[PDB]
Amino acid sequence: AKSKNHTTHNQSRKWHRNGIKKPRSQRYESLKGVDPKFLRNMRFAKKHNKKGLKKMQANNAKAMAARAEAIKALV
Amino acid sequence: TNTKGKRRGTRYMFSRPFRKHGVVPLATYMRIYKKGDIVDIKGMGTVQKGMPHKCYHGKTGRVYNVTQHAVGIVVNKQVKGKILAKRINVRIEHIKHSKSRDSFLKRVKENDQKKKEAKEKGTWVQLKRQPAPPREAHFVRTNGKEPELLEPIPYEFMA
Amino acid sequence: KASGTLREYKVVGRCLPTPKCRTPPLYRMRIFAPNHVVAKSRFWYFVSQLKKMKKSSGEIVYCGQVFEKSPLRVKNFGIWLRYDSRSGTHNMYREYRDLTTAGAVTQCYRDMGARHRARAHSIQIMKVEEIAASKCRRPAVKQFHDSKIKFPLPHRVLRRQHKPRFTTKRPNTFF
Amino acid sequence: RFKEANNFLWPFKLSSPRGGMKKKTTHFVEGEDAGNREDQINRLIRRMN
RNA sequence: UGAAGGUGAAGGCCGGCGCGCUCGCCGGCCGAGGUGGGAUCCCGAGGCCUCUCCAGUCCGCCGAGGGCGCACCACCGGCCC
RNA sequence: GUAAGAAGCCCGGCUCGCUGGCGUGAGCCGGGCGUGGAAUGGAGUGCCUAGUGGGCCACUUUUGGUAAGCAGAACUGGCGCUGCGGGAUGAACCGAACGCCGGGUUAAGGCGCCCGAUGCCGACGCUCAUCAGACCCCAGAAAAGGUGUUGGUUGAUA
RNA sequence: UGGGGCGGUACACCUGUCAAACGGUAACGCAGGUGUCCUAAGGCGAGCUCAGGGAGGACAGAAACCUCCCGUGGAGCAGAAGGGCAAAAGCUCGCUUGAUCUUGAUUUUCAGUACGAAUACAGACCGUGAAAGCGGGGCCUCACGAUCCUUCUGACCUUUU
RNA sequence: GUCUACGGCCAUACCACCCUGAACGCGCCCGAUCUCGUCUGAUCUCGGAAGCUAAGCAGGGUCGGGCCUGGUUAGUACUUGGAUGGGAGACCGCCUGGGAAUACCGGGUGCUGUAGGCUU
Ligand SMILES: [Mg+2]
Ligand SMILES: [Mg+2]
Ligand SMILES: [Mg+2]
Ligand SMILES: [Mg+2]
Ligand SMILES: [Mg+2]
Ligand SMILES: [Mg+2]
Ligand SMILES: [Mg+2]
Ligand SMILES: [Mg+2]
Ligand SMILES: [Mg+2]
Ligand SMILES: [Mg+2]
Ligand SMILES: [Mg+2]
Ligand SMILES: [Mg+2]
Ligand SMILES: [Mg+2]
Ligand SMILES: [Mg+2]
Ligand SMILES: [Mg+2]
Ligand SMILES: [Mg+2]
Ligand SMILES: [Mg+2]
Ligand SMILES: [Mg+2]
Ligand SMILES: [Mg+2]
Ligand SMILES: [Mg+2]
Repeated sequence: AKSKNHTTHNQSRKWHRNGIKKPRSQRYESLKGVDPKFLRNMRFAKKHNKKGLKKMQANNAKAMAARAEAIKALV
Repeated sequence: TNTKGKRRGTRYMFSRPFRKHGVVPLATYMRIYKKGDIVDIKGMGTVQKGMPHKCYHGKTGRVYNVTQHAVGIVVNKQVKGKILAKRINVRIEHIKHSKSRDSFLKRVKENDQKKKEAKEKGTWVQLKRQPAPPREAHFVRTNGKEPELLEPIPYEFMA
Repeated sequence: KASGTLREYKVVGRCLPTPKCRTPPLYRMRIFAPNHVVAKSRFWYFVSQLKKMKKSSGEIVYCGQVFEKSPLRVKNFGIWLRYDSRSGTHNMYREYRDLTTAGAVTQCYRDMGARHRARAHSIQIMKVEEIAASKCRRPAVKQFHDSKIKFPLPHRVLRRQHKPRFTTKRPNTFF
Repeated sequence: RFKEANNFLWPFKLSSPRGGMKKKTTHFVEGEDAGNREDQINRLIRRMN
């Protein structure tokens, strides 16, 4: 009682019958596997970005008048 | 039935080409590999540490991590219909930047400029590639001479 | 290639220029075939054997029909050939009578299928020449070099048989 | 504006050639129909339409 | 949630007492955090047809552009053992 | 195998125990700039889930074997589940894929009679067999030979 | 299992080829190997050159030992083969014990599960080096094994109702 | 025109043998107290400056060997897709497209970045 032993005959029909779908990419990929010592600092930077907000509010407010400065100088 | 070794069928791939054995020319090391860069892979067998598998020799990928001596790469792989994404850590001397985008980059910069300058003109000029078109009705001169005349030749049992 | 009734076409051609060479040489050929779509194709067949060109690396400048100059004057033609049999490859020379060069060539392709059984894709034609009444090496054509020639029309078979199919008169085959 | 004009049109549904074809399994150098038959396409259209 | 003994799910912003030290003490305000995409909804220059001019209130719709953003998805962050 | 743009480019500013001649890098904020090679068509995502888990043939590539309608593989297409026109008949060869009817035209094959259609005033040649020949898969034959006959090449002689 | 039995193991593993130039791919198809060995044959630093060939030198001879020249690896690197290595990855000397303690991520076979083997990081304690640095076993490719049960190590560790 | 220190590309830069080398350099060269290591100041370390282009290095030469690159070999060999094409088979030809390598014959024989000297 002998038999077949290996075959890849029909298979490409099976594969394409539902398709061959590349993976679904996204922005904001995942941070699984990166260096610990680098990941650590990212936390500390985000843990303190709240500071500078007033100084940030000033600069981009003045720069908004100074961004108006284009349409001012244009007009 | 075949075996399952990690270097089965690599007599020639992980083999240095002719008259290029020896130490490594070390501009390979001094290059800069930042995140988001597009990279191709080629296993050098002169050094054995951190080299990838057969399946990734000749594939192209993209960086996600950076270590002291190596790089993390995201590579696709076709295995029985479905395709998978994979994160292989690889040392530097098995990689190289890819020129497979510099052409795109020359265009967008030239194209940004060429828009902004020559905008005051008013015309929306061509900005986007077109294929090879048909071939331009034109004349041909016989500066005097009649053409040559060809014909076949008799057979000969030269050997 | 198949065949119908053939025609002669004059095709002349050229390679494509390049920053190296500006005006390459022209090349002419004289070809026999049914129509102009096939003759362009036979042109690239020969010119590729001789020189080093192809269809993508060249252009067809002119393809046109050449007409017989004296189609009401009987003429003697001589034809040089290359074909290949089931064993090797051969050359030969043959002679014919016709009014037009086309018709003589056509008359060959039939003859070769009959004596030697060669299909048209196994034949190459080199040269054709209007030969004098002398210089004819073949006797079948020299029979007719006679100023005072004649013969009868001996045993002449009934054509038109199935007009009357059942008759009473047995026929006559003497005229 | 070629792309839009053609894709507006549905592909033409024709009838079989009145008179017959020589041999569809071969090229139009060997006595067939396939390949490019450049100007003689019009002769055929007269008989399909 | 842990083998068990046993523990047991939210923050900030501002001002007073120690040195913002990736830190402990007195008083108010909000409050289930955010990034991106997001069916619908909201505001709206100028109007589409007005037998003529200008004034021009009800009503659609446009439509520039701009906002509140449901479920759900991807990521960041936070809390409990 | 990659790439062919809004998940892009540019401007300015903030935070960092990370690294440090000074600096880099990454992350957050706020603004300015829309067609980015061809030809095609509606995409995405999640649950429950049966029958199967003995295979077979053909071109091409191919291993063992003298070979096999033999044994084992790669590529695509078919059979199995699939009728119909042709191959006289036929699992798979050639054409072509099916609701029930009318008219016209075709494919592949063919046109003496069985049997639908050449009952063309068809064209040019070859060939006579005291075993004639006759259409892929395909169902029968080689070396060597022949003043049988028709063509051709070469070299000589008149 | 080219009927079964006798024979063999194609029953878990490694190299080359067959295999049709990514990868993958069969038969009791070809040729061969494994169930080990190492206190150094592991790890750092320094210095040097291999196989052979030629010409000379008391006994000395085909071959002991000395010297010079040529020497792109034609030698060696534990074992089968394949790749790779020249002021090395080889030979010789000095010092040592990263063959240690601890989380998690990835690759290989693959269902995209486990064993085993391997890779790049992080925290500790260390060794060698003038220092850059290198090292958490053997230059790379193979050398090995679940629940249940038993035995040993560890914390002034929980329970014994 | 050219050298020194550090290098990148690693024979258009290598191998053998011949000619020339102003100035600055680079080296040869002279010794062994102390530093250091050798069976042996030969190599390695140190202290020096009488003499020298002989060598090394630099440039240059060879109807030079090799290397780099063209041509020819050749639209040849081979090859995708096709046919109720041939043939007893082995194999051959054709349509549509792509397209090599030897022999043989020519040419070339190091480019350069940073810092600093000579060439008054
Ligand atoms: Mg089975
Ligand atoms: Mg191979
Ligand atoms: Mg009709
Ligand atoms: Mg077919
Ligand atoms: Mg199932
Ligand atoms: Mg089906
Ligand atoms: Mg039938
Ligand atoms: Mg039959
Ligand atoms: Mg027909
Ligand atoms: Mg019949
Ligand atoms: Mg049994
Ligand atoms: Mg293959
Ligand atoms: Mg060393
Ligand atoms: Mg070692
Ligand atoms: Mg460590
Ligand atoms: Mg008790
Ligand atoms: Mg001395
Ligand atoms: Mg000198
Ligand atoms: Mg000299
Ligand atoms: Mg030379």
